[PDB]
Amino acid sequence: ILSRLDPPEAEVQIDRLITGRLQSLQTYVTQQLIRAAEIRASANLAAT
Amino acid sequence: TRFASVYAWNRKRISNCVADYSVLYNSASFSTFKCYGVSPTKLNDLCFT
Repeated sequence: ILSRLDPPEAEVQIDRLITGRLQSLQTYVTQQLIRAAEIRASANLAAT
Repeated sequence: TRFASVYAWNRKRISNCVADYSVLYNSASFSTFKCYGVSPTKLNDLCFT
């Protein structure tokens, strides 16, 4: 895409791609946080 | 000298050669240079099938 198109349309193409990838990253981060919390609870029970 | 008509337009197939697109701003000035999927200004660096 970089080697092919002009700036004015390459802009909108890369904005679309960036938006999608950022959405995916945010979802993954949220899932990891929830799993970490559950693991913390299990660890406290084991320590007790 | 002779082109084709509306209904019986000719099909031409070209390969195994080099298409010097650099000599393009040298003819009867193209009123239409509408190019989709492609940015035509000095980007003749791709190999088509």
